[PDB]
Amino acid sequence: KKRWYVVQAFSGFEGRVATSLREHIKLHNMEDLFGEVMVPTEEKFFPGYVLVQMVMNDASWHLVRSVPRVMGFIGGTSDRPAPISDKEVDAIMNRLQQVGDKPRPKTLFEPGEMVRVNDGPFADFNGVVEEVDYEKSRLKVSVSIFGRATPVELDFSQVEK
Amino acid sequence: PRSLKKGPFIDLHLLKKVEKAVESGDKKPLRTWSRRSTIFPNMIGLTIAVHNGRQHVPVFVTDEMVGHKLGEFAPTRTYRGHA
Amino acid sequence: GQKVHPNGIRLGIVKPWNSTWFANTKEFADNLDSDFKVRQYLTKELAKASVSRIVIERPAKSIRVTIHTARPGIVIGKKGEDVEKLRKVVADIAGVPAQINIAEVRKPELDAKLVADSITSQLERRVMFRRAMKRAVQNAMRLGAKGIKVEVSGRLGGAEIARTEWYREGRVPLHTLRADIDYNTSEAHTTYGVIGVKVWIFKGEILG
Amino acid sequence: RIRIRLKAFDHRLIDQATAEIVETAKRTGAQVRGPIPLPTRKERFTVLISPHVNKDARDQYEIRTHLRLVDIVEPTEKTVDALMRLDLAAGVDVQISLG
Amino acid sequence: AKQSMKAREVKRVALADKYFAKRAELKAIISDVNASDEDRWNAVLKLQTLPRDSSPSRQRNRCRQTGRPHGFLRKFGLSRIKVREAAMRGEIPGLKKASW
RNA sequence: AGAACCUUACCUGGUCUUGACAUCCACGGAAGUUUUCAGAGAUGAGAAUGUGCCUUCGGGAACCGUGAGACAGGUGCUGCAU
RNA sequence: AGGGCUACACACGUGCUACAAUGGCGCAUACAAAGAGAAGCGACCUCGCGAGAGCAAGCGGACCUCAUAAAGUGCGUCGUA
Repeated sequence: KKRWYVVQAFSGFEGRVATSLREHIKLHNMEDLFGEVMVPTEEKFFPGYVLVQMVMNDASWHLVRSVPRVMGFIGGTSDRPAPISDKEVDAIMNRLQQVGDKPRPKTLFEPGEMVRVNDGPFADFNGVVEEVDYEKSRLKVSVSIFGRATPVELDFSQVEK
Repeated sequence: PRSLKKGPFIDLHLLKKVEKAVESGDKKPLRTWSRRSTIFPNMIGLTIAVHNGRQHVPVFVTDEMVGHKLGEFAPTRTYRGHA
Repeated sequence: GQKVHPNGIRLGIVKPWNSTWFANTKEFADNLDSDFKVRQYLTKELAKASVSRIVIERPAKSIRVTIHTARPGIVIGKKGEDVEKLRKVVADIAGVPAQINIAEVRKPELDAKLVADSITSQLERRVMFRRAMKRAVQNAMRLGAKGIKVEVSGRLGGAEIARTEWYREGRVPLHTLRADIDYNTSEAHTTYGVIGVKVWIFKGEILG
Repeated sequence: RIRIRLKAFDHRLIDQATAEIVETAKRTGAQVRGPIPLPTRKERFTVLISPHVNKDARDQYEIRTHLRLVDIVEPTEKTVDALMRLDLAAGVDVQISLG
Repeated sequence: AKQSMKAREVKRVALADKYFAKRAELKAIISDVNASDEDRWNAVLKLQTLPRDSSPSRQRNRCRQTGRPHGFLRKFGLSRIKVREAAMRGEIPGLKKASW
């Protein structure tokens, strides 16, 4: 049975830490002592901690701390470092490296009702967008104008999430 | 007629009844209002008294009746002649 | 059903609209319905108050009502007590922020609708219809109407055979589009049946 | 550029609105494009006017929706914001659109 | 129209409002050529199970004032007769008698 | 200015009776949300959630439930009462 | 819920399509106006003989879509059945 553990890396080199960790596993061939390795890296939460399915021998502990650009485990003590949970890393798994935003046929920025318009007349302005015309690349952001809530057809690039 | 992709139509309840009858091996007539129901291969042999608006008229199902619907064998209007 | 409606034929020229808003095909029907509701409510409420014309005007998701009434005092009641009360109910009816204005009708004898209403009331309280009609006509004339016509119809004096009678005074040109013809109607729900009252009041011709 | 689509049933009212908008634009900013009249929508309706029956008896109504296209070429900081204050005549649906 | 009819209409509308998401989904499933036969069958049966008044093709457009089924207009939500009256009164904005 | 269902007012059966639609109290329950078997369906029986605006606590306004009646309802007749 | 208003010896009213060559069919090709459109109009492209289907932009619209106007014109054919 392999339980989960938290590894701290130099924040920003996290995907390279994950790749080097998989490679150190397949070098020192303790293949039966490692299950998975979650190391996200957006163009990113959590952009600083690497989740490792593992068991605890002192050999595997020295292995993970001999992986380069790794500070150490995070637990109660450094003798016997602490597991956490499977659900904690579970959330990260879903969006580990899945196509998040970016490559989209319409929405370039989360609509909801929080955006700012700058590529137009609305100099340093923000408003709430109820409906949106992504198909025809149009937004109905209701910016506080004329003492009310009148919307204005804005451009996706013109506005900013 | 109905689209081939949609399949044949039979009322669910009617179908269930038919199934029950089959299970039993009984030949007592099943009174039914589903005139819109298509006849099925398993319904062959059964008497099924189809409503014509007014009364249930007994229809002994045959090999030839399969593709047809139950309402086809239960005429509603009752015209004898003008003289 | 010979005659064209005198208000309706003149909306483009000398008469204005009551409901005065723009809406796309989406929200138009709903708006109309709302207007109907609010107007109905107002009529129900301000029956005892002499009310001529409710003018609805909705800009920017907020309804502006304008009540034309002969006596504001009974519609307003105490210093913004009754008006305020009316407002919230109006808002509720609409589903938007409400604003009630109250226009004071100068010369209620020259306002046609008001006159009609009065006549109806008279009929209801069992006066001689003819005498009422005469009063209506005379009063308007006195007040400075270029002309007036009034017409009442059906079960007059509770008679079995219904008929219509009408009194004209001065000139009341209906074919002339530029004539300011204040037309309006009412209905007396008497013991013998309904008695419909029409009244045309010719203020004068507009030159433009 | 700010395109502005004025829509109304009364033409005079619309005209008034347009002028006002122009005025608002012109004091603050510079080079207002102009009040360009688009085609009017004459949405017609026929109805039977009898309560019961008489089909040749009819009234033909219409709603003339007028369009005014006002454009503003240079959106400054003062100009665009100004719109909020300057209140125009009622029953005139405006539709501003930057770019 | 009667009160009863109006009530019925209202009920139908309510039902439509309620069951739209499910019904639509079912329809989609039925349509989808890239799908299992059994699944399709189930969907078809499922639809049957749902109430009839849930369909939007059940509800008739009636006049919003009188409930008159015939002579209806969509823009106004009113039957011809009432529409005309409204027009005459000035109650429909922009609407006036047209000649050309 | 549009009857497959709906529309529909008509026929056949199956059903309801202060009622599908309103107002009023009394008092049982927050509304509603999801799902189960029988039934042609109407309807007739089950499992999960909630207690918001305020109380010298005899309780309330929205929204279901039951009984009493006051009433609702009628595209029923008279266009030769209007 | 199902049926009926869609019944059918018959009579009348109002229409459409015809009986043809001033035409029918085939191939090419020209010139409109006025409207509608968001639980909507739906290009292009792909598949289907076709009705359509799939994918899916542009568009609350002098912008995009419905949407190729047809009679016509030219060339061929049929030759009064």
